Amino acid sequence: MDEDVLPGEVLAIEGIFMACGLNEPEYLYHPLLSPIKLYITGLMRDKESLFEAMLANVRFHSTTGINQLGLSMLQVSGDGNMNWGRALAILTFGSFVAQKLSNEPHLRDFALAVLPAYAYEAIGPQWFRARGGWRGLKAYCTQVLT
Amino acid sequence: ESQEDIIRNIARHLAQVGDSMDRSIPPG
Repeated sequence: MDEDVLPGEVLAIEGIFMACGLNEPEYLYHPLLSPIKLYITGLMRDKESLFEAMLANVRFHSTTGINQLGLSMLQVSGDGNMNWGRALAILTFGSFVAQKLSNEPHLRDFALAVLPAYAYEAIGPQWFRARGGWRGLKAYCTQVLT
Repeated sequence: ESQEDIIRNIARHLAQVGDSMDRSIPPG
């Protein structure tokens, strides 16, 4: 029973989208995530063209389209595999979606209300916890060359 | 054009990007 924890996980992910996607402050201080957000901001800069091309012919500026992107995150693990690279790809993609909605408040706010939960499920809370959760991801991001 | 096709293709590309970026110890 990780019931006291699920709200905080969704909120931490939303703060990644707020910080990396929208360059704005979040609700609570998450020190472990500072290097993770820097890493994501770097992926977004160095791989912008790749992500923008993923959505090239996708009409995602709608609630149905945002939902489909959340369903896409869930399907990343369709082959039964998860790994840190995929987790970071999910978080980076969510941040890019927020960024691209930054001039459409209602859709931006919708994305921030649903994509964090989709990303939480897509990563896999059990998978993530068994690997040290955010402390694990912070160590991956700091110890390893891109 | 199908929602299912759209989702499958995006997910595949995301998984491929993730797999290429991954720096976890690989399988033998």
